[PDB]
Order: sequence, then structure tokens, then C-alpha cells
Amino acid sequence: EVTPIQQLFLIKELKPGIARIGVIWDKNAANRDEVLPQLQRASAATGIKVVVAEVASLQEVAPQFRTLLRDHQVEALWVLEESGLLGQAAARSFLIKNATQAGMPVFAPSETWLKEGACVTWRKDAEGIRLVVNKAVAEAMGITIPAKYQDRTAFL
Repeated sequence: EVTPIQQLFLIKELKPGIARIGVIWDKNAANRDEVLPQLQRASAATGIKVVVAEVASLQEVAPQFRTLLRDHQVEALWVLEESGLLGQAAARSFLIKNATQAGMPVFAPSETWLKEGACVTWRKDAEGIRLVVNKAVAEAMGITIPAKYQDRTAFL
């Protein structure tokens, strides 16, 4: 319900100064033909370069993440859905740990990721977007809440 472009505009204010973000995308998720060109449009609109790494199985997760980090020097990890591989505990743990140990916040699709170390997720209420924040990690990662959302933010 929060679209990719709305998400990347939020990310731009949550981690101000970010120039490059990495997306881990599950080759078996639905809607690739929608989502993936929307990410490149979001990139041009927001000023943040988006690099997409596609994965089908757990053995593709680690090599793909290292390419985002060494070939592209991304500054955050952004996961857009968790229907399949990215809803598995092993993939989730691996991505959060390696992101955090590279100094990158994780923008995540559900509170399950927050319970395991990711920084921010979001929902759409009748009054618009609401943020859910892992207080402990978000304070350490220097995440900042845009003024419009100061009153629309819950801590985990």
C-alpha cells in the first residue's frame, strides 16, 4: 500500500544525504515488471541511485549482497516484500547482520524485520503514512524523522 516511489521519498528524509541504495529483490516475487521500472523512476525523481540485486535462493543472497557493497558502495539496504525467500529467517538474519556490519540501515517490509534488527518500516493509515521504528537501532544509526511524521511514528 506504500508505493516504491513514496518509500524512496521517505528514505530520502530518514537518512538525509544518502546517494546510493541497494535493493535485494526475490526473482520469485510478484510484480517485477511494475516494481523494477518504478525503482529506476524513483531513483531519477529522488536523486538517490538505486542498484537492484536479484536473488532466487539462499546461496545467491551472500554473493549478491557483496556486489552491492564492493561494486556499488551502497549506503543502505531496502527490502520491498517478503513473500518468499526474504520471509525466511536465514535470509533475514544474513541480510540484517551484513548490512549492519557494513554501516548500513535496513529499510524493511514488516515488523518481523524490526524485531530482528532492521531500522524502519511503514504502513498506510486513513491519515496517510505511519512509520514504525526500531528505537534502539534507529538512534544508533542516526535515522531522522521528517517533521510531518513526528506525530505519526510508533516505536517497536
